[PDB]
Amino acid sequence: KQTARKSTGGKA
Amino acid sequence: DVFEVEKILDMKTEGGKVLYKVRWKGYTSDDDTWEPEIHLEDCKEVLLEFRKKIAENK
Repeated sequence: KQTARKSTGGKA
Repeated sequence: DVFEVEKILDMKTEGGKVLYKVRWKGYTSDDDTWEPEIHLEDCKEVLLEFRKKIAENK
């Protein structure tokens, strides 16, 4: 199974 | 915290870095995020599937 951290932030 | 990746949808560069667009399993396109290549060490197979697809179309 393929997994990764999800980015919840980013440029404002 | 970590989530399951359904597939890789697209790629782009910004600021000299590669990012990939991720469809998160169990979510819809409204939840799609751009992710740094560094975050994707465990997405070998889905990254390759994407890369092959892009190669196919050229």
